[PDB]
Amino acid sequence: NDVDPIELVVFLPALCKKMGVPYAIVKGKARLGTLVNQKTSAVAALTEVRA
Amino acid sequence: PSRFTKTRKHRGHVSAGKGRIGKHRKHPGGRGMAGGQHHHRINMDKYHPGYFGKVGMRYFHKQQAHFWKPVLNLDKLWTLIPEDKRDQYLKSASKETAPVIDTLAAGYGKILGKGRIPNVPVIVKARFVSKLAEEKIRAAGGVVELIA
Amino acid sequence: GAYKYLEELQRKKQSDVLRFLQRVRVWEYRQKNVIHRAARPTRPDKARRLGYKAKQGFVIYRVRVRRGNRKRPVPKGATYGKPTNQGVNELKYQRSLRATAEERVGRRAANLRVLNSYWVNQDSTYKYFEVILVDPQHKAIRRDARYNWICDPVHKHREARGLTATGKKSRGINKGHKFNNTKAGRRKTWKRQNTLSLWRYRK
Amino acid sequence: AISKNLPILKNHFRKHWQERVKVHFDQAGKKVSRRNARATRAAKIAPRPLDLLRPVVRAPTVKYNRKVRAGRGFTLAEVKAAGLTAAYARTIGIAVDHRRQNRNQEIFDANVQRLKEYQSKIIVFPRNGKAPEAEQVLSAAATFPIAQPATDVEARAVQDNGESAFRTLRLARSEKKFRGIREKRAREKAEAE
Amino acid sequence: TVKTGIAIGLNKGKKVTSMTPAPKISYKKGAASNRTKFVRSLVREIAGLSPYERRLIDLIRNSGEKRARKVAKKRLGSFTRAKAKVEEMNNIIAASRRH
RNA sequence: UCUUUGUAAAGUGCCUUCGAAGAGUCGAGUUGUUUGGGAAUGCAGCUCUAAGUGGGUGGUAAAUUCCAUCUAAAGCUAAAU
RNA sequence: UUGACCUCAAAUCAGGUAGGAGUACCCGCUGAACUUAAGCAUAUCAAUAAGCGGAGGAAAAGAAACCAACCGGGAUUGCCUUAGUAACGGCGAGUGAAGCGGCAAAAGCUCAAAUUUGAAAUCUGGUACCUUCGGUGCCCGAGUUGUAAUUUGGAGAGGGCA
Repeated sequence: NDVDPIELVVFLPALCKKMGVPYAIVKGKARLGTLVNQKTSAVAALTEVRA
Repeated sequence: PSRFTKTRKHRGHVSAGKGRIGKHRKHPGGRGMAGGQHHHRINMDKYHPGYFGKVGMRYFHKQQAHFWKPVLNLDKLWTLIPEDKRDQYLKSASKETAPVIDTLAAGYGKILGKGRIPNVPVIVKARFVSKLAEEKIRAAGGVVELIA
Repeated sequence: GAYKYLEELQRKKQSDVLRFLQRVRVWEYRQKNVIHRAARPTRPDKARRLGYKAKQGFVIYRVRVRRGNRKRPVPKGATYGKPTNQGVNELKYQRSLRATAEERVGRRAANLRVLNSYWVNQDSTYKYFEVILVDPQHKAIRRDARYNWICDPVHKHREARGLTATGKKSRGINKGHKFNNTKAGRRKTWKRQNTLSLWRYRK
Repeated sequence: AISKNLPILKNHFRKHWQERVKVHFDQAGKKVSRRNARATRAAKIAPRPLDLLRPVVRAPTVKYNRKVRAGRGFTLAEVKAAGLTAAYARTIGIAVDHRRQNRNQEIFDANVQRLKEYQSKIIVFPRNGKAPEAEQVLSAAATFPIAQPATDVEARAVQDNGESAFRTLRLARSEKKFRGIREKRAREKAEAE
Repeated sequence: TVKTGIAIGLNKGKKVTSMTPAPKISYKKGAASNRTKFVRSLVREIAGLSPYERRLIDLIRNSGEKRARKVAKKRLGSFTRAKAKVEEMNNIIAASRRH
């Protein structure tokens, strides 16, 4: 939610809606960064899941 | 060179061939074409008539290529063929081998008709021709067709 | 790629969202200094196409330059001369505000070359530019010879000489018949066509 | 400041031309330096011919389209038609132009023939091994001189038709001058039955 | 078209047999890619309409196309700029009116 | 010389899906300067501010309709000087 | 409470870098006036001198958003021509290019817009070793708001097929 500058992800909800992929505006880019072993991520996605 | 200029003959003559009364000054009449309408009117209107004014239309971005059209007269036309073979062409005047002359490759745009081409048939290649030039070419028995 | 969406979405400069962003951004650009380092570009897509790679060595300054014309500095507004030059107001500077921004940034951080600069925002009395700067003395940029041309000594202070995108525009260095006076430098062309070229064997 | 029957001499020296005068005393000196530069370049890149191979192309404008001249480079279409790749042609000493386009067959035929007779007249050393001892020629343009196309036979029979060539010229000119009005009038008749 | 083979006229020029060369990938810089049309469709949906654009929509849909076309020429650069914008807004009106 | 150097790269012919190509930017108006550039050459300020078979240019402003040629708003590069 | 991240600081922090000189030439900005017009205001001198800023052995420009209208040429630069011409100008004084052509020299390219997604494959810095204008190993960092490879429109990419 806290992407600075905000226009980087401003179109993602629109892009996600048109393609129909579920999207979640989660609080904190540091949380995304720490689940990708980085400082920040500003975005994260799953494309495949174990059975 | 200096030793022949008349200033050398003018050493010793006080006014240096420029008059005592006149006292040759630095710019008495102005500078350049100055006063072409006020005090040099007579000189301009006697020796350069038509100097002042706007006659004609303003042509924007005039390229001399568009108007490239060198003139060629019928009398000068025979000069294009090389000398060694000119003599055999004036003689044996025959329709079935008529010399062809690439006036355009020779650098001439139009064929003009100063006249008196002899009664031999000559194929003329040019960008443009005139009424009398083509008539005389036909009169000589030749033909003129256009190129580009 | 996100930058394709970012470029087109940043083109709509009068949309409600872009207006709100520039309303918020112009304020906090104003409450900061005239020249201040941006921690990251606020137009990453524009920086990317102007050559900004997010590797250490590249520097982004934000610079705030006054709008309006240039008032001729003559005391009491009296220019002593023919009336064709008495005009002290309404005189327009010949270098774009982009070019003025690049110069003041360059002279502030003299250890960096001005790669480029781009409009980022604008208000009544200021224009805002983010100036792409590249450090020529950083080993990262000295290496990677895709960028080692800028640490060549001929490229130092290219904004002062007028070599960036704005400098090329201001000097009118473009191909065409529109630029016949300014094709390689108007002073070179002027000197070219005002020389008297005399030869050993006169023509 | 003006008198007598003298032509109006438009001399552009109101400016301070004196600081900007350039007199070429070095014309002899620059010629010797240039010849030395040609000597050292040839000695540097021996035995390649010190210059590229230029195509023969027709000059533009109506004034000069009667003369062919050495253009910049062979268009990519000409290079492939010779059976090469653009990059390979550049290395072996063939000037290549990417922005020129081939729209004339006669020019195209000359250039691909120019390339074919260039390949058969050069030899290329292999990258690895003992390069054969070759003697350096200094002018590729001279070895393949630019040739004026042969127009037609010196003298042929008269193909008369009584066309009155001048009348054709007026007819063609009048049609060009009146093409619009003759079309527009035809348009008005067509729209108004 | 083939030339007429004479120094003046409509198709003045020497007779030559031509090539019709392989078209350059250039001359297609304005061609809209499939992804590019997708991107610009997305932007219009999410950014919305610019201020004057909404005024033009009001003007074209209430007063008349010609009176909106003149103000677009003033608002935008030139006539063809106004022509392309107005034809676009009739399409957007039709698209936004339908369904 | 090679255990350095081929879980190597490069070029090439088809057919197919494509083919992304730069925004306060072009451009327009006005102002000032400048140009040989003249209904405005270029630049600059302010206002307005785009499109994608689009855009620019085609030295008379405008509209209608075609054609021709390039691909801007990012960048580098020796020599002749 | 404790770790982050984001931004902003400080340090006689580690390592660097800028200034100033010269300035003949070069790149911009600013910019006059004397003078000429037999006066003078537009014009001219002049898009000059002075002032300011910035480099190099040259610099700049440079590979077309070109010139053309041709049977088309094909980065830039310079010379001869164009041409004292088209054009500008109290259309007065004066000002005034460019295309084509010949020649000198010729050299072409690189990014951004593509996902590597079967593995950030990238890079600085510290440290140890060495054969040190650097290389290797490990580590800390930067970097996913995008670093390498691949493509730059002349094309090119992907998918087979040999």
